[PDB]
Amino acid sequence: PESADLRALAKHLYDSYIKSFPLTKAKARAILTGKTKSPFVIYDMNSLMMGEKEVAIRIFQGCQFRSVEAVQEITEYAKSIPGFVNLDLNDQVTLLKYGVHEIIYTMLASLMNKDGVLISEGQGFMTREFLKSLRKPFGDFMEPKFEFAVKFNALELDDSDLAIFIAVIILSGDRPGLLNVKPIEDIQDNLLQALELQLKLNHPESSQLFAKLLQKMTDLRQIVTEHVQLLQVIKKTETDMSLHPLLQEIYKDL
Amino acid sequence: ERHKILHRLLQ
Ligand SMILES: CCCCc1nc(C)c(Cc2nc(C(C)(C)C)no2)c(=O)n1Cc1ccc(-c2ccccc2-c2noc(=O)[nH]2)cc1
Repeated sequence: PESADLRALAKHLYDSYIKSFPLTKAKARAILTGKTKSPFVIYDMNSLMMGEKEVAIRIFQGCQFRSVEAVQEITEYAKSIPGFVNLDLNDQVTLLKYGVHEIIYTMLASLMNKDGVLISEGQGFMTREFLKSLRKPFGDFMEPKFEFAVKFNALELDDSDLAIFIAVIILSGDRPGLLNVKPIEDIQDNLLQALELQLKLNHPESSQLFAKLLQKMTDLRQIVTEHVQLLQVIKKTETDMSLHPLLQEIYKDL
Repeated sequence: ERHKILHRLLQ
């Protein structure tokens, strides 16, 4: 291992992260803290109608479009991680299949404070209470994300940090179905090393930021798991629930 | 394989 390469990798990943995800933590936080006329607050059924077939199904059918596009962008990110393009195309699929939603919820955290979540690329703000007030099991989709986002946002990671942490999540050599995990671990071990260095310089006063961040990686796996389970309860009930084929492609056998 | 959209998104 060489510090120059590890730092080259950090900077490489950051520039590629900038060039791949139009929505960064820096833009989301600038909106959330008012330093950026202003997002439209959605806190009830009526101002949801003013914000612009049941309401709960409708609040979430629109999000699919951004999910699909996040799958597109995460994929253009994974193609920039040194070594990924040469892995067996089958492992490339599996790494995106399991990685994509862990990274989405990592990025969704930037959009969240304890009180709510930015919507429509920050043109709206939908309150947590309102999401909590929805019916069926619909009003339990977002509350686990808020509890995570509050704890995760407390790490004070920035877009430099996130680029590498997200790359580490993609290069997870323990997902079901990888063909040979050996080259995946060599990439990730090295990514983990850039992270440790990255966090040690960017945050010299957060003693064990590295350990606390590794433990959030497992939190992200449980969020996806519960989320996938809630989807199963809906598919048994809501006839009005359809899913984009890319998302349906990802959720099957997950 | 059976993820054909993702397969296509990669090349
Ligand atoms: C209305 C609340 C807004 C929260 C939200 N906003 C968006 C924009 C996305 C997608 C997405 N954000 C991003 C970035 C910007 C890069 C972070 N990139 O992408 C997102 O995920 N969430 C969480 C969420 C949870 C639950 C269901 C849901 C609820 C009930 C039934 C089905 C589903 C569902 N439909 O498809 C799924 O996977 N679950 C949908 C979505």
